[PDB]
Amino acid sequence: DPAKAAFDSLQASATEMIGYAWAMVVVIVGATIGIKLFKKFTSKAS
Amino acid sequence: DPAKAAFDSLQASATEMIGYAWAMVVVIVGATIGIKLFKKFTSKAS
Amino acid sequence: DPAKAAFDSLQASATEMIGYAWAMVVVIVGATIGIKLFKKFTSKAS
Amino acid sequence: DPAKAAFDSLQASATEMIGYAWAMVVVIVGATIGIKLFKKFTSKAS
Amino acid sequence: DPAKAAFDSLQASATEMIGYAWAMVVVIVGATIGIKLFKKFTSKAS
Amino acid sequence: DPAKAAFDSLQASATEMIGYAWAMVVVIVGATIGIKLFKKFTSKAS
Amino acid sequence: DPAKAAFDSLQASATEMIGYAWAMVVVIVGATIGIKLFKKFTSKAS
Amino acid sequence: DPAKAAFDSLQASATEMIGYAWAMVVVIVGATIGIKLFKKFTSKAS
Amino acid sequence: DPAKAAFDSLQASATEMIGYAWAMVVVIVGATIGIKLFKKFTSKAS
Amino acid sequence: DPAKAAFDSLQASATEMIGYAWAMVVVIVGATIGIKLFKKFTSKAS
Amino acid sequence: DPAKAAFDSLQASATEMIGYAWAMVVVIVGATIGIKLFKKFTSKAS
Amino acid sequence: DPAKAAFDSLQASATEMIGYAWAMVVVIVGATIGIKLFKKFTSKAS
Amino acid sequence: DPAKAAFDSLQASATEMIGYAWAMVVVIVGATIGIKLFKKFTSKAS
Amino acid sequence: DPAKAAFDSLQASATEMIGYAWAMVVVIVGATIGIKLFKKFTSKAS
Amino acid sequence: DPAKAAFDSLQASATEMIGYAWAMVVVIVGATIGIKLFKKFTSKAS
Repeated sequence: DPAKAAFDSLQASATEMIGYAWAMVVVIVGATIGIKLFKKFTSKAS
Repeated sequence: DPAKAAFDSLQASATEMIGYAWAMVVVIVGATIGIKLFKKFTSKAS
Repeated sequence: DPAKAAFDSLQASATEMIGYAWAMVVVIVGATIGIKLFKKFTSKAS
Repeated sequence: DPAKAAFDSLQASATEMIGYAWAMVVVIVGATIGIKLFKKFTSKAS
Repeated sequence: DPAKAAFDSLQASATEMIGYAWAMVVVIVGATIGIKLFKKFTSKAS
Repeated sequence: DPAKAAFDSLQASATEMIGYAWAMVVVIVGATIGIKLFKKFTSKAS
Repeated sequence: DPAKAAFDSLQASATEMIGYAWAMVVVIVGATIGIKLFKKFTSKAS
Repeated sequence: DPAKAAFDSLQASATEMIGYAWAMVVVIVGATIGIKLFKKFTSKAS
Repeated sequence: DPAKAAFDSLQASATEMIGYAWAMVVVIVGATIGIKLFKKFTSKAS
Repeated sequence: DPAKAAFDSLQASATEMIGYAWAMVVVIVGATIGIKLFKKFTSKAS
Repeated sequence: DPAKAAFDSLQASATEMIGYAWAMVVVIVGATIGIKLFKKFTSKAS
Repeated sequence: DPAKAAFDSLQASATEMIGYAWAMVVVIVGATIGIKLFKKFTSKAS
Repeated sequence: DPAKAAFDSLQASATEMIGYAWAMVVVIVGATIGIKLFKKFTSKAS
Repeated sequence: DPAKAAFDSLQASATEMIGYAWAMVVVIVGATIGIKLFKKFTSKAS
Repeated sequence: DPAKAAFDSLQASATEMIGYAWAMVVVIVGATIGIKLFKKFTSKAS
């Protein structure tokens, strides 16, 4: 069955991209939250 | 009746593909919603 | 009348095929609408 | 009538999904409002 | 006139399906608007 | 002239069918537009 | 002219729905503004 | 020339329908913009 | 040559119809684009 | 060339609508900014 | 070769229309972006 | 029977072409879906 | 063999037309994509 | 077998075009995401 | 190969537009951030 194999391959490609997307999100969000806390704690400290 | 058998076969093939489609959708949607909640809760928490 | 009998048989065959077609349509459309609602409600819920 | 039965089934499936969506919404919103009040009352108390 | 009768029947079938479609729309839209208001009022209340 | 009469009859039959077609179109289009506006205004109102 | 009548009916249906939409908007907006002022004046008063 | 007359009639019918379409658009758009401004000014005023 | 004359006449008739077709297109397209811009600018303005 | 004339007319219609849109924007924005400054200066003055 | 000449003419007509299309786009987009910036800067300024 | 052999050969040729068609489809669809997901996940990630 | 020569000539004519078709496609598609990107980047930039 | 060779060639051409498409996508998406992050980080930084 | 050349040209056009878009963004963002800092520092200074 040609269809069975095809869908398997598609689903594997998708799984890989999702992997790459998670990596990126973690970097960008890391920095957004980083800057937010730096602004907040500096104010409270002083 | 040749037609009866033919339609049966077609309907079985279709049933199988629908199976494969559901698998894929669950993966892709899983990740979309995953990233959305991660962005949202991280913000509220901080 | 040979013609009368012939048309009757043709009309019966057609009636049967229409039956098989309805079965198939209900399956395919079932899945199309299924996936559409799953995508829509998941988004609104989150 | 094939159509009557078909629409009934579709409408039942939809009713079930709506059920699942309400469950999810209640969890997510529960937490959003939870965190908001915790932040607010802690501040006023101190 | 065979045509007159035929068109009458078609138009009756269509009228019935439109009936079933209205039922479905009312359910789906009911839930979409329901969730939207629940999200909105909960926020304003808190 | 046999032809003159024949064409007259054909043209009358056609005129009648066009009549029946207009009736049907008005029903189907009525519902399509109906549902579209219901979806649109409900959203804006809420 | 079948078209003239058809458009008239469509335009009447639309006019009615707009009526129902205005009713809903007035209720929802009434409450949103109500809560906003209650929050604001209570604070200033105390 | 049969064609000349025919095209003239078609073009007149089209001109009339365009007339009816403009009437409808003005009503629907009138209400959409109406509701949008009511929501916006009420908020700013309060 | 009978053929030469015949083709000339055909080609003239065609040229005339193309003329009538251009007139119609300009009217219909005029209105389609008209309504599209009215919808678009009204939204942006408000 | 039928096309040249057609595009000219379309472009003139568009130019006119843009004119009407600018008029509206100036009114709405005038009021939004008006209310904003009234709220701001009254507070600072008192 | 009749074909060579024909394609040349078609390609020239197309080139001219593309010219007219660019003119229109520049006008419409000019205004869309114009209104967007006016709304944005007025807000920031005040 | 010359006919029996002939139909067998035709049916074999067809079976082979279907094979080649499946190969091509899998490549083209692979890329279409690939690009679609790349566009979608990149947006959500950022 | 008269047939051999004939097919050769036909195949040459076809090859030439395909050449002219490619030229045209490149112009039309050039403009379609051009306008699409102009609309997209102008929006993002502003 | 003429068909076998033909399909092979088609599939090779397609493979090459897909190559060129990927190149273009990477450029366009590169810039879209670039501008988005520049807008976002500049705001948070200031 | 006509396709190879075509894609090259498209990709060059795109590269140029991206250039123009970056220029615009730098101007608009320059001013937005400019005004924001002027408002902020003036307040803190006084």
